[PDB]
Amino acid sequence: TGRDKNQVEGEVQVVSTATQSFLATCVNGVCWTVYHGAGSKTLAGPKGPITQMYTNVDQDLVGWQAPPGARSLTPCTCGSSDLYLVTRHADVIPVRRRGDSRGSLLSPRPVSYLKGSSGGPLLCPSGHAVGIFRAAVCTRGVAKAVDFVPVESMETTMRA
Ligand SMILES: C=C[C@@H]1C[C@]1(NC(=O)[C@@H]1C[C@@H]2CN1C(=O)[C@H](C1CCCC1)NC(=O)O[C@@H]1CCC[C@H]1CCCCCc1nc3ccccc3cc1O2)C(=O)NS(=O)(=O)C1CC1
Ligand SMILES: [Zn+2]
Repeated sequence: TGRDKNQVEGEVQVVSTATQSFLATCVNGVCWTVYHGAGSKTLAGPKGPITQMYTNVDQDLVGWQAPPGARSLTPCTCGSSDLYLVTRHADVIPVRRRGDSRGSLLSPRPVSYLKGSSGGPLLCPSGHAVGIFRAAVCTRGVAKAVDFVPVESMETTMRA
């Protein structure tokens, strides 16, 4: 009951910087984004200037803490090998699971086609999320496999 648009996904947000543009995902009431994108330099959001609360160059994980009361996604708890990757253009593609942090792409495409989609959260067909996109893997510019961080790893950083 009511009128609304773009109801396909509500846990995915879009953010653009002065020289780079990536996306962020709300997980466990905490917004997570890629660190190589923002980097040490801070970035102004919708509320205004903010300070990075979580940082990790080795894990390429960074984000901010949000207040409770907002819907959040959960880790995958159904052993779903097939996962869908969210792209900046709202595209959907099935990906086979070939490792905890590394997988294989069904359709081989150039890095440029999959460029500008960092932060795209991967959600299994059950509805739960497995992690977020981090870096693309290619031999001569063609991406055949993809690497992403699991949600469990993010929890370890938040605890510390
Ligand atoms: C195709 C899209 C990918 C998501 C994406 N990430 C990337 O492009 C990452 C960041 C760089 C190199 N890179 C890749 O994935 C490369 C590509 C091979 C040809 C072009 C580069 N492959 C690449 O390493 O492949 C290796 C092969 C084995 C697995 C994979 C491991 C790489 C992990 C390191 C990624 C990375 N992390 C950082 C953390 C902190 C500070 C700086 C970092 C810089 C990093 O790198 C991206 O779009 N990044 S972005 O900054 O433009 C953001 C705005 C969207
Ligand atoms: Zn699931």
